[PDB]
Amino acid sequence: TEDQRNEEKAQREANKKIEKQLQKDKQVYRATHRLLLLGAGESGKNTIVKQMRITSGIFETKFQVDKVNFHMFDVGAQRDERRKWIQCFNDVTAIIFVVASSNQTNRLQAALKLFDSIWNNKWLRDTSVILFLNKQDLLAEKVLAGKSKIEDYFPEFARYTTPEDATPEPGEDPRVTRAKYFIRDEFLRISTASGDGRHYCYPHFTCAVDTENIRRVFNDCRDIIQRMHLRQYELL
Amino acid sequence: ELDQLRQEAEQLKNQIRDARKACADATLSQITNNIDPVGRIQMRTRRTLRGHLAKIYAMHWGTDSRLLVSASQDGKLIIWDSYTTNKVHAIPLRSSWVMTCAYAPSGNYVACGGLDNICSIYNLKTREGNVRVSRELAGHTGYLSCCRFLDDNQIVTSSGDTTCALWDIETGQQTTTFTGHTGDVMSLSLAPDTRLFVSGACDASAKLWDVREGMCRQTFTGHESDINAICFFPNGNAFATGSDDATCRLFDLRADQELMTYSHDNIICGITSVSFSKSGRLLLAGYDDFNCNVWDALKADRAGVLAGHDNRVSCLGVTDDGMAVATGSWDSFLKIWN
Amino acid sequence: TASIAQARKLVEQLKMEANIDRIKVSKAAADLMAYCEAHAKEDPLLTPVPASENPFR
Amino acid sequence: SGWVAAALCVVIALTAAANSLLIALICTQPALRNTSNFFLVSLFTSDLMVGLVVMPPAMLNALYGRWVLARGLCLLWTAFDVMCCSASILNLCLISLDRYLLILSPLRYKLRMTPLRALALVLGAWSLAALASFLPLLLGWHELGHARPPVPGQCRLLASLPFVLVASGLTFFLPSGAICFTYCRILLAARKQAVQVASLTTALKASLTLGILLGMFFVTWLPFFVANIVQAVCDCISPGLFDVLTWLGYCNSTMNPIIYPLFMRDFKRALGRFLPCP
Amino acid sequence: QVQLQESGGGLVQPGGSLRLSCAASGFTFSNYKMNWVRQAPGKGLEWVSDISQSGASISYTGSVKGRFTISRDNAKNTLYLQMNSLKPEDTAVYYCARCPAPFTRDCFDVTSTTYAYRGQGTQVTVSS
Ligand SMILES: NCCc1c[nH]c2ccc(O)cc12
Repeated sequence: TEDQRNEEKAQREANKKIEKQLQKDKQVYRATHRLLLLGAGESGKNTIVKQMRITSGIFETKFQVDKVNFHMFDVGAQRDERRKWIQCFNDVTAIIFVVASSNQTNRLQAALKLFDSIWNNKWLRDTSVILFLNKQDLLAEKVLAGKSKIEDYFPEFARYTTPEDATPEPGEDPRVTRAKYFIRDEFLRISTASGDGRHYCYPHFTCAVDTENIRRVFNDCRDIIQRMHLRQYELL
Repeated sequence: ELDQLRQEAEQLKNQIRDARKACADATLSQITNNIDPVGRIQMRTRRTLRGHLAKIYAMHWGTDSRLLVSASQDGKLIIWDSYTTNKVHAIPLRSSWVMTCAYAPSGNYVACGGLDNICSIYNLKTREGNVRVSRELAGHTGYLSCCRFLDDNQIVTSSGDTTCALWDIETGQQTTTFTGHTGDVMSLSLAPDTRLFVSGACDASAKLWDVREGMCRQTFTGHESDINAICFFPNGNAFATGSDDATCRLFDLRADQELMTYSHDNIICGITSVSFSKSGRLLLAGYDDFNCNVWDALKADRAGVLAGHDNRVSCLGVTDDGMAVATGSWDSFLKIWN
Repeated sequence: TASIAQARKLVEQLKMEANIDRIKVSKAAADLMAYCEAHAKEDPLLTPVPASENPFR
Repeated sequence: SGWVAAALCVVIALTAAANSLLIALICTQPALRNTSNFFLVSLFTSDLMVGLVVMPPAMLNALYGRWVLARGLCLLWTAFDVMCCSASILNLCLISLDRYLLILSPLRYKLRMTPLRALALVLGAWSLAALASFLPLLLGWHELGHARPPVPGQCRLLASLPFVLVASGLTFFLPSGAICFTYCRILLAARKQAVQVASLTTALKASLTLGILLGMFFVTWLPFFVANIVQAVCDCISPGLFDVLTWLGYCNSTMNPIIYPLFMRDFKRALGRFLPCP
Repeated sequence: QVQLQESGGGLVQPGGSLRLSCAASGFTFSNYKMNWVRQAPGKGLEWVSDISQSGASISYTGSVKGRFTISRDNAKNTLYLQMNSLKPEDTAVYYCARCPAPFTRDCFDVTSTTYAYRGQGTQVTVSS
């Protein structure tokens, strides 16, 4: 028994040390929020990533807001297919989806289809998605220039009317606001048709060079975690 | 001319179908009716391992049925003592996104990989008293989905870029590659003799490869969706696969055709992992509906259900001697059944 | 070039697949059982083992 | 009476069974082990201790009508009852504060609330209750209160204006105000968030939740304290009504542990997984 | 093996009509969602329309909404896409692709330039 006890005591000591290390790591693991960055091929994801920062298959970016740890991962050298490796990002705090508001094809329709697929995924039904409508300034120029794209490929835009809840900024004509809110409503229709209530969408109109994007993400994450807590306490 | 080659391919496929049909004078299900059913099987969780924080994605049993390696998306790799549940090592990984892990046959090396496209091998010698990365095998253009060890010096890895490769640990570069697949390769299994190994891809086709010759030998199809798991029959002359269509199929190398298929009308979720018993009579398959099932391979009758998990059963493994079955799930808990 | 090369490779693979030995399903099925009930005596999962030697309790 | 005796016996049995079941369910499952659940398990343990210690002597005295134990034991029992009620109220207030911190500051909750902080707060609340209960006994501040009527052989709680007012205030009113403020802020945030969600296009439930939670506690507790204040001015009242109010407070103590599990879906799912199978 | 074969289509002057039929085999056609995609010359793949398993829900792209129509018949494992009022931009190779998984409303990799679960397709051309 002495020989067996010699190994048993060593095993117990090793287990105690490993448990202490795991307990120490648990605090840091729980105190950091994981985020996923996604978007179209030629979207403005790179510009936003550099703004927040100021051959590998994945890139990670670390930033802090109000002493809150944030960890974000950007998909790197990965194949076009997404239905397999996307399932990994099912426990992230939120999914950041960036779509350009403008080889080029009907990108907006493809973005809508991708957003619908992400929303309807069984494993992603518990994860909220933060939506960024990028390249809004370019949309304004494209609308004011006379040449138009949405009115051509989107027929419902002709019958669309600006919602009364709209809060447009000063100095912009009705046309750009109408188009922006039409795209926003197109996204909200898909995001709200299910009506599950387990996850919600947070649309945003952001320019590529925008300083307050970090604040938008922080507010969205705070709202998501807080809403999860209210749901946990049976209120919502 | 593209039309000529694509018509010759159709002709060859029709000829192969005719040849396969000509050999099917009888079905395994009809012959197996003379076998005595195993009957209901009672299994209970004997040991529960805790310490993981994120969803567990993969695990591997040891060659002595004593130590096992568990990989979680937290970025921590832990080795557990099955009998005493005492952790022996805690390896902090460089990348949190893990997708597979492997245990060397001698137990002196451990390997893992994931979305980083890099396979990292850890040495348990611990001459300095700590475990450190022996070498990292980069080169894959897609996420590393599965990996297995032929020996202490040879490792087979798979990635989601349609390429399977064999790596030399000492030199650290690929020795041979397989390019027969068209979709992402999900899992691979090594034959008992290690001469042959199979791999499943997201195209409903299973390919048989020769490690020494480094080229495809046979191709198997019949699944209605992507293949998520694959495991060899203990004799090494057959293997079973799992797919999203919620039906398992058994393929025989000699017959070049599927002998039997396991399915249930009430089950609609796909299969995540599969494994055979020591004698191969019992087939254990995990399902997305928060439970696992045991199938009688010879009668295609469900002999029991394992429903001790709270979330998706990501991994499933059976000891070499069949003493107990260890299963893992996305709830960060391991259930050992006997 | 890529399309024609892929088609030629597929045709060659099919040709190789069409020139391999194949065994009857019946003998393979018989061998499966010959292995199954041959090794049925070392299956703790198939047949419960008493606690006298079971390491899990 | 036999009927009231049986009613009290079944009430205390239900209290003990529910408290034990809740404590066992919390302890056995590692999933429910959380910093927030520390306050809940402490409150459940406190309720179990109340049911084990204070309830049986009270029901025995009520049924017999005479104290069949030592007078010093009666004094200790009264002090223990005071400490028990103060600790229960403080634990409820701490639970409310923890919920406020989690809701109004989820991201900063981990930094502003650590297990050490929770343990320190719980220990401080328990020590404060013990002090508020025992200090007058140890230092004999009761003698200063001459408003106490002569004891007719049945020992009861002191009613001198200074001590009764100070204790009732510090132990019920300030915690009550804190709880009301916390739940008002919670309701305001919930309504804001509900209107925000409804702003998107292709309520009574939360209001009912908070209303029940506040109303049960208020309706059950306020009558006893107002009766005690009425006694402080030596007003005439039937002792039976005072005993009824005290037993209503004890029924509140019995009822409180089982309401919360129904209102936290983690506990609801744990109960669904554990209780039906037997 | 699962195989999808497209049929029909050809050269037609603008303003005409064409009938495209997709043949499904090797799988339960009724348990999978069906989609239509096209690839114009010099351009990448793009989604056109999709139909649910039971056909209750049908959607079309804005550029073709109101012009084309799709339908399915599980009794024959056939999928159809009726085209009318052709325009010079309609010239493209049309592929019949199947949603990767059954009993689900999500389809991810239909048009990611490498989808294995789609047919060879047919050439559609329009000229004066
Ligand atoms: N039974 C109520 C015990 C009690 C708790 N707090 C109190 C404050 C004052 C008092 O007289 C009595 C109490």
